[PDB]
Amino acid sequence: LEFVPNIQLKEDLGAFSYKVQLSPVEKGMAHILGNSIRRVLLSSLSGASIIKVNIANVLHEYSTLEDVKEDVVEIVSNLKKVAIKLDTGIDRLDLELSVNKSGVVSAGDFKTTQGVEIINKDQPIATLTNQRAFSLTATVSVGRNVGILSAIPTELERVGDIAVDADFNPIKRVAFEVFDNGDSETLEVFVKTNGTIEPLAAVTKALEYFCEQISVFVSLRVP
Amino acid sequence: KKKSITQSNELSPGVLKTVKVFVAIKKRIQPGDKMAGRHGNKGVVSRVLPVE
Repeated sequence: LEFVPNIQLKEDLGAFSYKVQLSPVEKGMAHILGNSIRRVLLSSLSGASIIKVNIANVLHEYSTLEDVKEDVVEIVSNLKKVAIKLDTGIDRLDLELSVNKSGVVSAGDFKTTQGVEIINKDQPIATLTNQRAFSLTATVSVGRNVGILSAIPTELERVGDIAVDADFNPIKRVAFEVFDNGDSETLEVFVKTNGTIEPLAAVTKALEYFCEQISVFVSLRVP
Repeated sequence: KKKSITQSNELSPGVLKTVKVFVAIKKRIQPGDKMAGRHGNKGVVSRVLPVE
């Protein structure tokens, strides 16, 4: 009378879709692990994103550069949809971008400094109708979502600074299903992310958080 | 651009100087605003629930 699960990355597919699995379970506890995984995976996982940007010859968001089919606010909206991957202990740094081309400024043209990563290499940032200079920065920061209310407005210092709101959590869909195997079951969790993390690491992290939160009820003491 | 009255208006005599200021602000929807589909149904946004 002893069952304990191990985790397996079976059935990859699609853009960034996966189907992680935990093979043996306790015949009844499956539907607990499923719900806990889902909810904690949808609310607390932290990533990194752009939060503040400064363009070269601009003063505010409702403006317009020359020879650019785009606008400033359209550009700021483009920037929000970039998928950035940061390493273990960076937690804040700066990105740079300076170009003198005459086409479409994709996000691949960010400076390939250390630590950073730019997964969404196809995403346009701006379209230059004619050849010209173009430059900016963007402070990338770790973070997690907290709700539209308890968010600090991210103080600005320089003149051209322009706050950019940031959606951190890299998870887009979760769904589980539980299968019976006879005195035992197997859990089959779907995950889909932006590609900024690996699935196995993700689910392991979520269960770590969850058990960390449970570990008070083993004591019935304060902390 | 200079065929004005040297101050851009007749100034409605008695007025020395005036200035116009233009301020812009984004606004997001919040508990209390009023939505309505095209079919005559309407209501007031009552809460905002977390994704999960």
